[PDB]
Amino acid sequence: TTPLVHVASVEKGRSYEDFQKVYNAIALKLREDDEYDNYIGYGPVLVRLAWHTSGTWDKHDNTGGSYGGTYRFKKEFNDPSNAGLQNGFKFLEPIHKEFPWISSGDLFSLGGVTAVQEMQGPKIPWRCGRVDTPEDTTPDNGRLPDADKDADYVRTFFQRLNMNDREVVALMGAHTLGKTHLKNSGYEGPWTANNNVFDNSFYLNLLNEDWKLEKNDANNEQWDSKSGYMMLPTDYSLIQDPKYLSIVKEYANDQDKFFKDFSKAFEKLLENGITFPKDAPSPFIFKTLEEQGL
Ligand code: HEM
Ligand SMILES: [K+]
Repeated sequence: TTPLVHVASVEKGRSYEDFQKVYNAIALKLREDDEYDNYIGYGPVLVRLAWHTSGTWDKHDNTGGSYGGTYRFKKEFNDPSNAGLQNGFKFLEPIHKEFPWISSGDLFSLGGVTAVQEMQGPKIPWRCGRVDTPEDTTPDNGRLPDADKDADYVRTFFQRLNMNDREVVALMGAHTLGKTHLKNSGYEGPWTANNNVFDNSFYLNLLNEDWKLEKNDANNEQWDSKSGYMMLPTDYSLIQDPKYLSIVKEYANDQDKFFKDFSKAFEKLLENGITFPKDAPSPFIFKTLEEQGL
């Protein structure tokens, strides 16, 4: 099967203003629906949705990826690895209803960008142009990562997404948001206390907390700290591996570096598999509600 080329196609007549309006709608709803998940808000689940819809990509044949917006199809929607993401999708429904012109891929990815920025994270340049593809293009389940593995697994896994050591450690920093839910993944607990604030706390906790390898109620091992935080075996592997450890220490000691590196890696993640024409508009950098005085 010749590997497909997915060329970005700007939604007819749309420009920055249009997308800023969608961003604002998402941001306003994030502010409004703050009760979700014990007052954590929808920010974290939206970031996870953006990552999962993009993370199915395979550099070898360009299958999966954010372009097609295939999460809308049952096969992907029902992927066990996506348990819980239905919440993010339900949140996006009113947004898509108001702006029916935006593609699913653009909406899923924009939701992640909006959530990160609204949660005081770095600005993440974003490009429009993803086009909805048929149900038959939906990637099979099993392309997202397992959490009960080690550094070797993580390193190998991310090579399929064309991510190097630095990009992997930076991307994992997204765990500074939200928490694991036993019912969804078989893991329970937050990585950080301020889990709706995008900062480098994930790295600081990993390095400074006293972790104990314990078993949760789902009979799965996870690292727990007296402070009430947790780390998946894959998160902990970042301090077990010498190469990953140096980068963890770097981000734990440089907030700005983490922000810049995460911004680049997250945009790359959300753009994998997409060919942007030379005449395509430059990446958009949306203003937060706060910057707009809204
Ligand atoms: C080896 C890689 C990774 C593994 C094994 C992993 C695993 C997990 C697991 C098991 C959960 C809990 C889901 C639940 O129970 O609701 C989770 C949540 C989450 N992950 Fe990851 N993750 C990985 C990489 C990433 C990356 C690259 C990002 C994004 C840049 C990310 C963002 C999130 C966010 C924001 C949540 C919180 C969701 C919520 O609170 O609802 N993860 N991850
Ligand atoms: K945090």
